[PDB]
Amino acid sequence: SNRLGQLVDLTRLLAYNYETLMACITMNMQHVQTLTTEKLQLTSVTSLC
Amino acid sequence: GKYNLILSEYLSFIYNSQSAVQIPIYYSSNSELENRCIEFHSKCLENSKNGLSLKKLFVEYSDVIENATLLSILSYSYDKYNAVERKLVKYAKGKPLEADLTVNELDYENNKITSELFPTAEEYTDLLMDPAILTSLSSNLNAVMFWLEKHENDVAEKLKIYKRRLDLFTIVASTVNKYGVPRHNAKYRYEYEVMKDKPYYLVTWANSSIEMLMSVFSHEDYLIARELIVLSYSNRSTLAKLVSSPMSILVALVDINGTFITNEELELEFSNKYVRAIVPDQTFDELKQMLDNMRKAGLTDIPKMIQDWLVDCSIEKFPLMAKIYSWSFHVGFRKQKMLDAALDQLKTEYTEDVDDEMYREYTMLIRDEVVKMLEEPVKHDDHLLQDSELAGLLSMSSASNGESRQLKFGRKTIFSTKKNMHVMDDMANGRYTPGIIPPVNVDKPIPLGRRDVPGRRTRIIFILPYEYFIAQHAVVEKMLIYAKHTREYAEFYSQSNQLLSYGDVTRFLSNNSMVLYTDVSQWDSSQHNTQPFRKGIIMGLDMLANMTNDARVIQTLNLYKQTQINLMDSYVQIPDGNVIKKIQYGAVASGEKQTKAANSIANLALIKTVLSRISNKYSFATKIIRVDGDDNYAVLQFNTEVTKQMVQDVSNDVRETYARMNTKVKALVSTVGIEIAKRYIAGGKIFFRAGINLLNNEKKGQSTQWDQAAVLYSNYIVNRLRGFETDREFILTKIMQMTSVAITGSLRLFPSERVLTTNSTFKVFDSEDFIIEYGTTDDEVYIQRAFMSLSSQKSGIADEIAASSTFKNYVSRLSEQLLFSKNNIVSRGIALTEKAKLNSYAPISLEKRRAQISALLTMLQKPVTFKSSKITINDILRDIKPFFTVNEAHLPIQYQKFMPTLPDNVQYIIQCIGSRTYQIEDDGSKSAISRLISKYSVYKPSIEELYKVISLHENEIQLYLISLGIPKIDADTYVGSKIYSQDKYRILESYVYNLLSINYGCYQLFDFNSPDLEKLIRIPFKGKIPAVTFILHLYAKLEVINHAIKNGSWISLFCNYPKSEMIKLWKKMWNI
Amino acid sequence: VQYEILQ
Amino acid sequence: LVSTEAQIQKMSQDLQLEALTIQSETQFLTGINSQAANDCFKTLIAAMLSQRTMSLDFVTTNYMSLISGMWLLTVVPNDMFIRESLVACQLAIINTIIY
Amino acid sequence: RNLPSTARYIRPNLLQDRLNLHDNFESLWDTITTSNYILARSVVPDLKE
RNA sequence: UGUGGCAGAGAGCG
RNA sequence: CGCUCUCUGC
Repeated sequence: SNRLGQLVDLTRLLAYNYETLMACITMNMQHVQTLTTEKLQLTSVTSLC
Repeated sequence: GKYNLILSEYLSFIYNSQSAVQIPIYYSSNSELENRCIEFHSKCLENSKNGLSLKKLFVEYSDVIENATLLSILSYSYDKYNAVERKLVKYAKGKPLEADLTVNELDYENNKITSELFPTAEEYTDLLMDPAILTSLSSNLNAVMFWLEKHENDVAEKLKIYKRRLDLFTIVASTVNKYGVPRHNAKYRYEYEVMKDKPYYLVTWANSSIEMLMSVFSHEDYLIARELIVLSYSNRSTLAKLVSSPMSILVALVDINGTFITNEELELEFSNKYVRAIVPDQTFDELKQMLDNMRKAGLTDIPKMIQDWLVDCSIEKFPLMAKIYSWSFHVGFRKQKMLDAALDQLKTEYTEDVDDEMYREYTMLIRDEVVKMLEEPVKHDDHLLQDSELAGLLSMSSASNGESRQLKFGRKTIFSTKKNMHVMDDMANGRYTPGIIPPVNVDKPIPLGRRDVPGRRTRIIFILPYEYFIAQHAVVEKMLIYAKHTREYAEFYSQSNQLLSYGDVTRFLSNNSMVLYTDVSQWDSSQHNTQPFRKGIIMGLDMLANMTNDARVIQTLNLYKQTQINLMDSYVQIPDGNVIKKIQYGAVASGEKQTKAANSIANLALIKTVLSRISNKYSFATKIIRVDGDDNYAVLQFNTEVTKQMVQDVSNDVRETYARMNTKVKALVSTVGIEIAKRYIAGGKIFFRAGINLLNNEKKGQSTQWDQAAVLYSNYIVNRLRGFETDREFILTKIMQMTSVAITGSLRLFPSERVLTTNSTFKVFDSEDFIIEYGTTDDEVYIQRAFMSLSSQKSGIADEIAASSTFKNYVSRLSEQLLFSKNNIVSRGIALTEKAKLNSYAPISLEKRRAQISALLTMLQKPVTFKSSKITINDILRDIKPFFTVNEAHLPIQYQKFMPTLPDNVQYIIQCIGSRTYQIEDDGSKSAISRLISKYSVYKPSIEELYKVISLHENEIQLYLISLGIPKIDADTYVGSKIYSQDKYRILESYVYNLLSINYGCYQLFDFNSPDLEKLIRIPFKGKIPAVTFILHLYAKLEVINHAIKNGSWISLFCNYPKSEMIKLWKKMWNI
Repeated sequence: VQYEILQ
Repeated sequence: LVSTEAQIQKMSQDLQLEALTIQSETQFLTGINSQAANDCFKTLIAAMLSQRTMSLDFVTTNYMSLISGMWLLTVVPNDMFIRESLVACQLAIINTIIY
Repeated sequence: RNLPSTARYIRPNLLQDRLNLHDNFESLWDTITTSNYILARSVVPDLKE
């Protein structure tokens, strides 16, 4: 709750870099549930947030 | 009652001469038989002193042979020099052995001739191979040869033992006879002039080889012994270190089927849990390289046993490994040089490539841990912080070794290293100045001591001044006494047993979790124990200083802080010939009041800091971390099931995450097992390291020929329980040879079993191993009353030191820091207490003990004395015993084995009653009065003094309490309450509770709260005498257990103890 | 009287 | 980035992991470090760009991880997360925090 | 992991007791019941605290 | 008269 | 509770 503006900032930054790297793509970015799957430790997300 | 027969045979064998005569001396508690013993003695001496045949009288006095008790045997035999060779030539018909100088890295660590390394005797030193024991190799050889001679006609498995040990002893005696036997001087040293033409490391090799071959009972034992004895003659640096290293991996291969657990509340509780062994693949490649080094060093049979064992990985063949793990440390010590042993540690690689995110967290965790330790006393303004100076001056350990110094007490000169005596000296000359901490710099570097231990490096010891201790004392005592209410330390997990020191290897084990265990013993010179560690503690001290308002506490804390400041830059005196080296070493080691807990803290912070990096790649919940100084293990549980690749990758991540801090490590991950220096668990079963050299020691103590027999027997008992078994007859032979005393060149005396096995200050062993013995008879009572009369002795050196000016001054200066209205109650008390730690000074103890032995000998020669009624324990047991009644019982087997290496009788007991449900009676002076004084002071007045003080009026008691800082109102309340009659009774209850006879090595492990043992002990209850019924039930348990140990079978008991004897015994209870 | 030094 | 030790201070002292004790606890603020923030920063963007489905792997006792996961689920869509781990995370959130 | 439709799996035969060993095969049922008891002992938790 | 310790626990002496 | 020994982390 007291990281409010920092997470606003994070969300804008993340989305910005996502869209600006999306622009440098040439193949259709299509949605599929793949066989294997990247792991993601939420502790890393807590480290970021 | 068998020792004496082996004694007789030993005497007959060693001397063998017409001139060699044998003279018993006896005793009896019965007047008539005693006077007939006196007669017998007289007539025997006379007949000996008249060149008459002695063999005639031995029939006439048959009564002494049937009813009297032996003491000793004298021996008149002349010099007869060089008899060892004259016996030994026959057992040496094999070929002698050749060394190989190109094996060890160094030059002097090879077993080459002395003259090729020490041409001058002035530069000779036996300290690199000193056995450090007052018994010769020739003694050991004589014992071995006598054993071999008596076992020359047996035809059984015993003969297979005899052939095996004969081949081994042939290899040894072939090696010795190539040159000869070194001859001991009066001090049991071996001078240059005997070793000049012989290998330098022949003696230690000989002694260690004797110890090994005396511990051979099977074929595999013979293989191990022949394969170590022939390589320990040359290799002396890469043998115990080598073979003892793979074991740490092997524990990660043993499937658990049946387990023992421990609670947080510290109680065993078995589990049928099965756990697999998820070992990665690359550690096998590591293990193979270790075996390749093993073969490359010259080992053939023992790699074969370790490789063919892995085909099954069974736990029934596994004790062999443990056996092997103990056969490595019975080869001797690697007593190398002070210089190169320091330089094993003083090689440093400090780098400007580590993190800063790690060190800052590390520093903070140390800070936080310090604050958790010190929040309560720093805040509530405890006396021990206020009075830290006086606290340290009382707790000065009187072996402490700060800086050898030339003293003078009146008309003497002393070269003591002990800091108590130094303080006594410095008080007089105005130099005592504990607030001004000395530097440790170029102007005053530090000395060193050397800690050796086989299979590992030689570790180093700081030898500091006496101000550092005083500064560190109070804070470290509060730290310990806090954190033994808390996890993560050995002070919380320690009394004796399983359910203790570890007690959580085996709760959080399954196929979900893993455990990472890691040896951190080289991490003293590391880059993470320098600056951040010290600055973290300094920061914590700043916080704590701002968390108090009183000024003495701030001074003490600022002094501890400044100690850490000065220790941050620290040089080290080491001579080398003429010049002196001093090396920059700004890091941590022992030789300090702080080292244990502080190292535990730093390792805790380190592992907590590292463990927040595995979280970047795994999800786990840390269930437990444990730290005991220089070792560490952490268990961790997962969201899923464990694999081989996750263990491997976790291990690599651990190694590299330590590498990011410039920190070496052998990362070891497992699922069932761990390994540390002293012990390990496999398959839910605790084994131990049995590496205590008997016939070779670390250093030169101060004890006599006598007491070394007792230490050697204690180490034998330990090693036997641990697993390493030596032939008990050999141990008894050594005990007789070490208690033998030379009254002249040709007169020699030999005591008996009934002098060495009696509870006193002269006890050496027990008639039946794993069982202390007491006395129901007249005769043990008789000699115990006699020897207790003699234990109290004097030391003129101590008398003159205690009569000098510095001792009086020291007591006065201790006194004057407190109130000034008691002068004949405590000053004498503090002097009497300091006397208890002047005896640490070796010449005092030697004077007293040599005097004590002389007093013993002046009643071993001539007849015996009644000693005038002085009461002891066996007097009581004599009266308790005749109202017991035995009956044959039969207990079943319902308890699980979890210490396989024990003997089968002890294990049979464990396999019929339980292992420990632990109990407490007093955690130190609990009762009424010392926990007040320990709140307003630290002083620890002896319970003798309290038992007297309470008997005095309530006025000078009131004065005495007010003199110890206490106010008047609490004294008034204490007198009004009428608690002094209660604390007479509590103190006498504490006196009976001082009986420590529950923990000698086999009673250490047994559960006396069992229901199965208890249903046998059918002693009815009377009430209102708790001490007696307590001790009666306890003693009956000891009876049952000792009969079980010595005979296997079980018995019940019954004691309809008369009320009359309760009361008759009650007054002897609370005395002595 | 004599000394040696390392850093 | 923020200095880690500050966050360690305020988190450890106000959550007060030490004084719960009703386990053989041995609690500690498992990973909060740097070289994970940027790991996440790469992971999220690269997975959304590549349309690489990514899963979650956590321990529900560390409720802070879920308190950060709810932010994640807020900003990052839900069809990017494999359904089983997403459902598990949401279910841990509901059964632990909300209800 | 998401598992494809290319995958397969074999189902165990969990058909209940066709023999009724709890009807006068007491020597076998004693062993069976003992076996399942001792298995269950290896998974009941230890009273850790 | 030439010197090798800190603290934990278990024995033996006050 | 003061000292020697056993090992213990050193």
